Amino acid sequence: GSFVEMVDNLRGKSGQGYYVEMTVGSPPQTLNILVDTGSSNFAVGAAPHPFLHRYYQRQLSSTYRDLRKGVYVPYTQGKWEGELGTDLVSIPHGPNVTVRANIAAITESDKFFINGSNWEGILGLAYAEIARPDDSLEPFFDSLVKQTHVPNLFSLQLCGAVLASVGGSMIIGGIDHSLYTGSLWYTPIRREWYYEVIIVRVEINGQDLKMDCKEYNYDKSIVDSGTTNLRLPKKVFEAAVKSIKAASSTEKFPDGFWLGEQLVCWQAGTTPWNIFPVISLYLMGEVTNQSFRITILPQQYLRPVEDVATSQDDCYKFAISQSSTGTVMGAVIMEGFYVVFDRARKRIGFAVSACHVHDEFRTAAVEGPFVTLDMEDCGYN
Ligand SMILES: CC(F)(F)[C@H]1OC(N)=N[C@](C)(c2cc(NC(=O)c3cnc(OCF)cn3)ccc2F)[C@H]1F
Repeated sequence: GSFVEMVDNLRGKSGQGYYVEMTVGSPPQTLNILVDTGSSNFAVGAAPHPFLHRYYQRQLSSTYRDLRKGVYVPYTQGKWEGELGTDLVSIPHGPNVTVRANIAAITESDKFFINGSNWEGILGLAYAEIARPDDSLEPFFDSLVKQTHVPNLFSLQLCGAVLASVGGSMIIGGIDHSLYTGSLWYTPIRREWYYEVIIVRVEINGQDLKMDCKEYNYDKSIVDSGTTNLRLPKKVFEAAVKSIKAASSTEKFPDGFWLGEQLVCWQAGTTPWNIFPVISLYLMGEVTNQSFRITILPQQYLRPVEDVATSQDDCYKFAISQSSTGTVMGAVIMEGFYVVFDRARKRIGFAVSACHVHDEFRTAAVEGPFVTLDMEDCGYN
C-alpha cells in the first residue's frame, strides 16, 4: 500500500509518452523505456540510430544469450526489426530484483523512435497472445512474476501538464494509496491479449449518446498507455463530436479542428474550458448488471501543443479521434486516473488520480454503482 521507492519513477515530455529507467545486461546498461500497456515485446534500440541518446550494446554484456531468431514488426505508421535474445533486466526505481527477460535488440526501424525524445526502447506490458513473433515469446512482466515473488499486478499514474515535462508512477507488484482519491472501481479484463475492457454507455455532459453499446467496442476497447488519444470507432466518434459541438455552441471552430487536421489557439491563459463538456465512459462492473462511470475533462482531451514556432498564442489539439481498431483509452483517459492492472484477478481498477489536471469548477470522476442491463451484448464477437 506504500511503495515510496517507486513513486515518481516516470518521466516524459508532452506527446512523447512516459518512460521508466531500466537496466539491461551485466554490467548494467541504463536505458529509458516507454511504458506501453498496448503491446507485449520488450524491444530496445541496439544500434546507433542518430535520434538515440543510447542503446543496448550486447557485446558488453556477459549475461547476454542469443536466441538466433529475428523479428519484423510493422505498424500502421512505422516499423522495427530486431534480433531476439535474453539478458538480465532490472528496474532501479522498481522492485529490488533481477530477472532474465526476452529482449528484442532493435537493429533497424522507421517512424518508431521520436526525434527529440529521451527514450530508447519500449516495455510491452500486455499479454503473450500479441507478442511478436508469436505467443511463445514470454513478455517481461510474465517473466518477472514467474521468477520472483513480485505480486501479479502493476499500477500506473500518468501525470500530464520547450516541451513541458510530464511524470508519474509505475508501481510494480502493488498499489500506492497516496496516488488516488476516493475508491478504486474495477472492470473485468475481457480477454488477456490487449488489456481489453467493455464500454457499456457513453455520455457527453451527462447526455447519453443512445447508441447500440456494441458500437462502443467495435471491434475491441483497450487501455493503452502507449497511445496519446482517446480513440473511438468511426460511428461513435461522429456521434460524440456532434454532441461535443452542440455542447460547446458558445464558440464556433473549423471542421478541421474536430478532425485533428488543424490546431486551435487562444490568447495567453484564456482557455474557455467551461464551454467544453465532460465525457463519461461507463465500464462493465464486477457484478451482474452493475457498472461504474469514469469522467474526463477538456483538460484531458484538449492537449497543449507547445512546439508551434509560427504562433505566439496557446495552441491545442483535439485529442479525440476516429479509429478502425476499436476504442483506445490512451493518455487522454489515463491522465485522469490512477489505473490498476490487476492481472492476478483479471481486472482493471480506476480511481481519481491525485495528480490529474482540473479547475475549480470540475474534477475528473469515478462513480458508481449504476444499474446497466445487457452489458455482455456490448462485447463484440
Ligand atoms: C499500435 C500503435 F499505435 F502503432 C502503437 O501503440 C502502442 N501502444 N505501442 C507502440 C509499440 C508504440 C507506441 C508509441 N507511443 C508513443 O510514442 C506515445 C506518445 N505519447 C503518449 O502519451 C502522451 F504522452 C503515449 N505514447 C510509439 C511508437 C510505437 F511503436 C505501437 F504499437
